[PDB]
Amino acid sequence: TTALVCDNGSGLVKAGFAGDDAPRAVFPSIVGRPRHMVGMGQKDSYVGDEAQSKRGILTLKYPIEHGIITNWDDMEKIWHHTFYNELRVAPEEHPTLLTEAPLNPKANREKMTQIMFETFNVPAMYVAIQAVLSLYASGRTTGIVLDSGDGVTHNVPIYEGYALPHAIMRLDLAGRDLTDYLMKILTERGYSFVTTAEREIVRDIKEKLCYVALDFENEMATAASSSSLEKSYELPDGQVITIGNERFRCPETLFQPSFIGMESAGIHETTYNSIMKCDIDIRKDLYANNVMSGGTTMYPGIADRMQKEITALAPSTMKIKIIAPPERKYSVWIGGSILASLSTFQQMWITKQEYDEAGPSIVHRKCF
Amino acid sequence: MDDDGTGQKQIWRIEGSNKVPVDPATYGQFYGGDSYIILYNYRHGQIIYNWQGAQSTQDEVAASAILTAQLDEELGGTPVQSRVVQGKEPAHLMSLFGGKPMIIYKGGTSREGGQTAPASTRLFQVRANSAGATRAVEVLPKAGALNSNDAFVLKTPSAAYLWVGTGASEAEKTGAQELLRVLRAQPVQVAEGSEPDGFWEALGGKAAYRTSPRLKDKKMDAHPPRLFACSNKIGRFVIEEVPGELMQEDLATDDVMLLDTWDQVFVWVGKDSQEEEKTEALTSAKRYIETDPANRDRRTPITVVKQGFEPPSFVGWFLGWDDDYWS
Ligand SMILES: Nc1ncnc2c1ncn2[C@@H]1O[C@H](COP(=O)(O)OP(=O)(O)OP(=O)(O)O)[C@@H](O)[C@H]1O
Ligand SMILES: [Ca+2]
Ligand SMILES: [Ca+2]
Ligand SMILES: [Ca+2]
Ligand SMILES: [Ca+2]
Ligand SMILES: [Ca+2]
Repeated sequence: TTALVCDNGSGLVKAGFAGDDAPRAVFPSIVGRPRHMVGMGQKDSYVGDEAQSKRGILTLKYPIEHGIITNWDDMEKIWHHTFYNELRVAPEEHPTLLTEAPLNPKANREKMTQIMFETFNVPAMYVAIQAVLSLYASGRTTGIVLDSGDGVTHNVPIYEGYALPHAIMRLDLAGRDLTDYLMKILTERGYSFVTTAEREIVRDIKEKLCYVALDFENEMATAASSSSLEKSYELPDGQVITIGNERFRCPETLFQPSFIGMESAGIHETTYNSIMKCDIDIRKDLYANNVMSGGTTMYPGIADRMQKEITALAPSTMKIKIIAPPERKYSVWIGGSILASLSTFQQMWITKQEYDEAGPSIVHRKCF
Repeated sequence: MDDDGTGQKQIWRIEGSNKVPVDPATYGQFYGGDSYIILYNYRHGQIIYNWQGAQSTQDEVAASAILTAQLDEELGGTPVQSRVVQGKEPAHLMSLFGGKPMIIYKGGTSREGGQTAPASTRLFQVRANSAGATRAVEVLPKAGALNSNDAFVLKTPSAAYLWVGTGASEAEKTGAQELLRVLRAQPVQVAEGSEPDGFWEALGGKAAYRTSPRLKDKKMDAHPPRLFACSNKIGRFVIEEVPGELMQEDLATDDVMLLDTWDQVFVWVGKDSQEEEKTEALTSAKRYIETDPANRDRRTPITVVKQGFEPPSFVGWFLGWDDDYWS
């Protein structure tokens, strides 16, 4: 009896079976729908890859905004498609592990648990805290995690396997944001990216040529003095555009949210702020165990930069360490897979019997 | 807290998808290719050590970390967790064996291949540090693996020996024997520089090993060798001393290392390092000296070694090397 593992991201759905080293299926957390005849058997809803490749007859919607589920009906579309189309299993036959965001509201956990039991008739289920999974994935149970993905960035202090809620930090600036911003600057550059179809082009330019400068001002200078920083990117029509300083200005946003109109501080300040919210005792451990996770932490150079900045906020002595797993696009999923493969989970599950007696509430006492 | 180690302890060993108990009579020994969990009750709370062997896979390590937490939970979460990676065991965890050495075999249960088979003929590098803490790490049975500064054990169902290097200290002498008993056979106590023709045969090759006037000095326990990490990754040059026992892992492929064996200083350049890093390392190596406690022997040679091409006088300072490691 194999268990299913599901990491519902704001922009990506990573799903697979417990035990496997990687998601079997990764696809956009998007559900499309006619923008108002077509053929016959007119589909009220298309999802994921398929809702992207098209887009012309739609709206394209996002059940999860900033880590939280907000469009439940559409979310169910995501869970069904996950279950019946990508993984190709029947939910009643497998225990299911779902992931959630750090401060997910007690109301959401319930809905989630209710849906999984009343709508998919699952045998058992469980919900884990994303960042914590990524920490396990690295073999730690203490340390502060940086989880920046497509819709949010989190600073999540973990001590002995438990997140410290008073110390968590949520920053609604991440993947998508940086992409869109890259379109703005490139457009100001002279090239023109505005169309949604072009949004995806830019996304690839973002994942392939952007980087974080060690010293933004110097880089700015160098980019303006020579052309050593410039890169050529061939568009689909064959036209070759050159992106220069915008290579680092894009993710520079992380450290200076000021660049996209946000009031918030930078990911290095929030980390410091967070660490300082925790007992003075475990702060050393925290600084030595900065574990990065999420697609937006993949920019070449962010690790070192992150080290620089915190080194200047932390006390003169503190040893700073930034762990940056290569596999970090899937920490959450990996850890979840491993956690659900452990024989000890069997007992940790929320069985349907239990759900029938106690109801949704049970998730608060059973998971935590 | 901190006591003897004489206390009651429970040791597990994350095998496949379960933490399976470890024969109490072998507590001391560990498989460097697996991850363990150990519950120890002081002599006055408790503490759990999550020991992650150097060659254990993520699935194990990940598993071992989760079970450490789940155990902590199960016991009301009063015990203290403590993650220790191979080679960096704390003084205390190191004492959980009445004074016996901590033995570390090659392999372990790669669950989808099970427990690996011992050997056919094997060798151990038995080293100890300032505080007597001793380790017996299994290494390939090759001549080129010996180190004039330690004691080794060569078990070879055909025969078996207890080679003792010039600079080998008592602690390593002792723990060298303990390892022999532990798994079975009587030596042929042989010292370095006066060894039988059939010891060289167990290793099947010739010799020419890890040695140097410093390695052969049994007074090293005065100015122990030190490893420094020199990186400019943050925008300024900084040097950090490398705590714990010098291991091949400790060498930052990313930067430039300083291995100061007092009578000499190796500047180890990481493959992906930076020229500016090497330069400043040298500038510093040359300045660590001169600021010399005049205890600082004349004009110490500074030597430069590139990643993958380190000489025996360098590698003999790392607890168990691995020609194939960065490849
Ligand atoms: N090499 C790369 N560089 C920069 N960003 C990347 C790279 N690869 C992926 N990303 C970004 O990661 C984001 C998706 O990864 P992730 O799995 O973290 O999304 P998510 O989990 O849905 O986001 P969140 O957890 O915020 O809800 C996308 O915005 C994508 O651009
Ligand atoms: Ca996520
Ligand atoms: Ca505890
Ligand atoms: Ca193993
Ligand atoms: Ca020695
Ligand atoms: Ca470097």
